[PDB]
Amino acid sequence: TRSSVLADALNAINNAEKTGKRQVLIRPSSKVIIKFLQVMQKHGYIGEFEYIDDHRSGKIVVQLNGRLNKCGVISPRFNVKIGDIEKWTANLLPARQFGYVILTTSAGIMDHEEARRKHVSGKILGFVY
Amino acid sequence: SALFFQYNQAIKPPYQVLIDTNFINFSIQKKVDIVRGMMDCLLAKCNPLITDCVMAELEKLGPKYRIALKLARDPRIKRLSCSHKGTYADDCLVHRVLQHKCYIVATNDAGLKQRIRKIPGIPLMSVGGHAYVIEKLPDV
Amino acid sequence: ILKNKGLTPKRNKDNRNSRVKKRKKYQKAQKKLKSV
Amino acid sequence: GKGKPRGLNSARKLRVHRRNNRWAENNYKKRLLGTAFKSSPFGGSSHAKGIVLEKLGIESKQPNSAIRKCVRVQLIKNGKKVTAFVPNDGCLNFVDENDEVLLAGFIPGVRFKVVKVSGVSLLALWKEKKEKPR
Amino acid sequence: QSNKQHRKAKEKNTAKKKLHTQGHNAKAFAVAAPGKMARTMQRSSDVN
Amino acid sequence: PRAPRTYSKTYSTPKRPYESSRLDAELKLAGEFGLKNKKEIYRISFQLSKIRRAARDLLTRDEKDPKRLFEGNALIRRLVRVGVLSEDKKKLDYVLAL
RNA sequence: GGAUAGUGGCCUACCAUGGUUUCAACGGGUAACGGGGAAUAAGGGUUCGAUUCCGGAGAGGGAGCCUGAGAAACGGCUACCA
RNA sequence: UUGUAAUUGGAAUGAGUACAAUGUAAAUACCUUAACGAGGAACAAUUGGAGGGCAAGUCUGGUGCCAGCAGCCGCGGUCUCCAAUAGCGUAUAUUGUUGCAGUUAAAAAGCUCGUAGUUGAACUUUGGGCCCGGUU
RNA sequence: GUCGACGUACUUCAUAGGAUCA
Ligand SMILES: [Mg+2]
Ligand SMILES: [Mg+2]
Ligand SMILES: [Mg+2]
Ligand SMILES: [Mg+2]
Ligand SMILES: [Mg+2]
Ligand SMILES: [Mg+2]
Ligand SMILES: [Mg+2]
Ligand SMILES: [Mg+2]
Ligand SMILES: [Mg+2]
Ligand SMILES: [Mg+2]
Ligand SMILES: [Mg+2]
Ligand SMILES: [Mg+2]
Ligand SMILES: [Zn+2]
Repeated sequence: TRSSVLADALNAINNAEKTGKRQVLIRPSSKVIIKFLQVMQKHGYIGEFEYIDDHRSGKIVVQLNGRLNKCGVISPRFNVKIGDIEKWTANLLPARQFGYVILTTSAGIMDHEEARRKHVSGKILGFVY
Repeated sequence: SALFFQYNQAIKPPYQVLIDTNFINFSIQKKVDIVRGMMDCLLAKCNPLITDCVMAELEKLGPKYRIALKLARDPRIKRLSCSHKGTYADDCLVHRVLQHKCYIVATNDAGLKQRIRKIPGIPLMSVGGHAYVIEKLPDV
Repeated sequence: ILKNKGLTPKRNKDNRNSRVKKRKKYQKAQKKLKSV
Repeated sequence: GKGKPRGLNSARKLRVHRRNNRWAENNYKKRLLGTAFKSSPFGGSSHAKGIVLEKLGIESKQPNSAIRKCVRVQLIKNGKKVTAFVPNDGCLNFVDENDEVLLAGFIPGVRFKVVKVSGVSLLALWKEKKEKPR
Repeated sequence: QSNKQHRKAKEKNTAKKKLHTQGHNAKAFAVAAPGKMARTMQRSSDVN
Repeated sequence: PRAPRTYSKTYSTPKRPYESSRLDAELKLAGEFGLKNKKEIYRISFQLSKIRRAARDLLTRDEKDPKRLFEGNALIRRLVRVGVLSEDKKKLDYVLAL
């Protein structure tokens, strides 16, 4: 049974990038998925994406430009303190400034650098690099 | 003149270290930063150096090794020119150390390590376990 | 009987002070470098 | 799934599963059950006392042979008979029948060497710094 | 012709099953700090 | 009973004492400076390792950090005072170059 | 209600049948006094802590007391066990 | 221009001894200091390891004169190097949360149901227009 | 009783492959 829709979306995006497809279909959609994709969009790893409404959970179509090396979800969503962020960046990213660790903090879903600037913390959703 | 028996009395901080092609793979595999990992291992500023042979060697690798190619082109990593036709990096790396005794060799190939070992006064850096290790460097 | 040193090997006087021993070793090493 | 629970509230299952499995190690099992000294040559001690029964290689023609340096000793703790080495035949003169000898870990099959005889170090005797009390 | 060997299913007791083959459950009777037991046991043996 | 008095070891054995290059380096050092034994060289190496580890840890801290500023300034002042570090090289990077 | 400096099944009389437990009770083992701390480790961890400070308990083993603000005291007392 | 000195010159000093003073409750010691205190500076540094060579000598074996073991012992007669260094040697002891593996060489239960336990689709204020004061 | 099963502790057998040269 479906446990994490975000995991399914990120896996579909990774597979589509691997195969060289220029665009991918993600089903079902969600607010968390849309915010994650918006973070990736802000950092340029993905292009334009369009949400299709069918009176159900919904669907998404994402344009891919081939700039994405990897995107993943960290399940379970561990509670991350401000001190503990650097540990996660060391563990998940191939280098220090290569990629981003995305957190759902009390101020929204954001990359770890924005979290450090805003001095917030929360749970960890995944990473993109 | 730079060598006292087997002790090199010229290599002093900050160190100039040649990056081998395979060194980047295991640096990525072990999630070890190039610039800081060398800083931790030696407790000194390190100037990584990438030659044309290794750089051409990386580009031939393919799309799979794009990350290594991106790291190799980081602005902090200086580039070393080559005045030789052959593109084999191992032969190039052995050549440079023979000419001038100031370079650390960062690599993980068993074969290249043995050839450098026969040359006296060449510190030989490698990545193993969780971080970098330096073998023939008394100042450590 | 007093010291009771027993049977011990013959040891060069240079062993009594390490500083002198290392001084001699280093100067000998320099003379060897001049040949290398 | 890697075959392990990953839920955030699954600490108990991870703890209990780990505790049951640590007993698979032989190092852990020996360490907890206090059976790590069964394999030890002296049964947990670093040195053992023994009684010199006979000098087996006393008669061997070739001097300073490996056989010449062996002495058959009876372990006092359990009475089992074992073989022990002597540093050299010169030391073998000091050792004679029916003395207490302190053995330590070391011709294959000989795993013990004599370090003291009659409460005095062999090396002290060999260096002419002490006399064997009788 | 050399047929391939059939690796037999284990009938020798597993490490977790050996602990119950004796009269009692060997796991229950264990010390709290085995590190102290090893250090104390060795010193006592030398004195004995 | 009276309160304990602190003590500490001023030297440590190197990771691999038997490296031939290391042996030659110690020989050269002892001969040049007339050192009595390898203990003195190990002592100076231990002090230098401590200093450089402190400098590296401070460097890991973000610039303008009050701890970095205060401790780095104190360390550089000490090194300059003893004469190891020159006046013009008053930065933590040159502390790692000692 | 009694007793205690005092709350309280702490004990007594009469009443109900309750209380804990697979989120591990109860029973067993402990070379189990607890902590501040020590070592190792890159990090997670693993082990050690009778032992300079804090707190607890004991004065050969059980039991019971006088005095006193304070003791179930033991360099105080009484009995029993050795 | 290298190595070796029971060769040789006169300068230095504390280990120790000791007037004294200081120290201390009184003492010892430390820090001071008259006078003594150095060539084998016998004012006699140690603990381990490696490698030799010597005989009218001893033992063992055999495709002659050799090889192995080894050699404090013979006819008379009463040695070198290496490591640490006021320290050195010997013996015993010293599982994956991050992150393990399960076709063919550890380990997937014969199968299904099922309680506890762990886990469990999406959705409910989003966006827009201004003002204020901060850093770089 | 040179007894059976189990537990424990050990011992042992399975290492060469390619290239060149004679
Ligand atoms: Mg999967
Ligand atoms: Mg009642
Ligand atoms: Mg304890
Ligand atoms: Mg107890
Ligand atoms: Mg305690
Ligand atoms: Mg009491
Ligand atoms: Mg008593
Ligand atoms: Mg009492
Ligand atoms: Mg008493
Ligand atoms: Mg008392
Ligand atoms: Mg259920
Ligand atoms: Mg949900
Ligand atoms: Zn080149």
